[PDB]
This record gives sequence, structure tokens and C-alpha cells, in this order.
Amino acid sequence: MQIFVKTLTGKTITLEVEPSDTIENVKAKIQDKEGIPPDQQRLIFAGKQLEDGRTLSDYNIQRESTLHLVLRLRGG
Amino acid sequence: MQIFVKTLTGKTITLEVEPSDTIENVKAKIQDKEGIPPDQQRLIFAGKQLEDGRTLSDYNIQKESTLHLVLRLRG
Amino acid sequence: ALRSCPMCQKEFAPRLTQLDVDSHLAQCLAESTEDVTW
Ligand SMILES: [Zn+2]
Repeated sequence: MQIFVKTLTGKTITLEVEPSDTIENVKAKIQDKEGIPPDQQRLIFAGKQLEDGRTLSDYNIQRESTLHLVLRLRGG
Repeated sequence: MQIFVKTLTGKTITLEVEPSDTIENVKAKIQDKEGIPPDQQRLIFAGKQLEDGRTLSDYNIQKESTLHLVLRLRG
Repeated sequence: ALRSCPMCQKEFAPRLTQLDVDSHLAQCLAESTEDVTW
């Protein structure tokens, strides 16, 4: 099933996923497409910050759902 | 020549560039190092926001100039 | 669920969709210099 990941500049990334995919899997896919390291990604959906070990179905994420991606710079 | 790109998180990124490089080119180099997509980068020098199609020399950016990088919150 | 932003306390009016709320949250998270949990 297809989901959308929207960035703060309005760019939309389209992903093919399964409901049983974990958030970490999703970040890895985002990395594959955009080159953004997972550790620098934060995802939001349905009022929640998505946790890496949970699944899309845990958050009720379904076909054509839109997740929001926030990037972090490295710190230090 | 070297330039420095500072972030508000206290990181300094050192880049090797040419005066004729475009801002777009500079953003690509920053992506290579920091993993930030160019469309999410804003670069500032001497209080001015740098436009993608312009060059470093267009802004009088020279060796050891310091730019600031900030992430965009809006398109 | 959310009736207000946990970062900035803005109230979420009923005219806001889930997408609107998520978008607001994303902006509030991005603007914070630290990583926040809620
Ligand atoms: Zn807020």
C-alpha cells in the first residue's frame, strides 16, 4: 500500500509499504530514496511522534495516509 | 578555496569550493556531508539569504568566509 | 485525539483535520532546538 511522506518545504515522497512494516523500516526506505540518515529523521502521524520499533498498523496508518517528516541537523 | 558553514547547533562544516560555484552546488556539497536535502537548506551570508542560481562570487564570498545554514520550516 | 499542541499549547479547533494537526506538530517539533517527547 502506498503512503506519502510530506516534508516541511511541501515536498512529497511516495512509498510502497506493508501495514506490518516498522517505523525503522520506513526510515530506511526514506534513506534509500532521499539519502537522509534515519537518525536524522522524525516522523509524525495522527498526533504522535512515530517510534522506530512499532508498526504502521499500530498507528492506524493506511493506504494514502500522509506522514510528516522533520529533519534534524547533527549536533555536537 | 575553503569556506565555513556554521549551524546554530554549533557545528562548523568546512567546504572546498570555487568562486564560480553556484549556491545550488554548495547545497549539494552540504548534502554530501550532512545528509540534508538542498530544498531544506537555507544559506545566509552577511545577513542575506543566498539564492540557488547565483554564485559565491556574486555575493563576494571569499576564502575563509563564514556562511550560516538553517533548516527551512516552510516552503 | 489531540486537543492542543503539547509543545506550544495552541488549541486545536474542530475545523482542523488530522493532517492540519500533524502539520502543526511537525512545525513545532522542527522549531525546537531539542528533541521533544509527548
Ligand atoms: Zn505547537
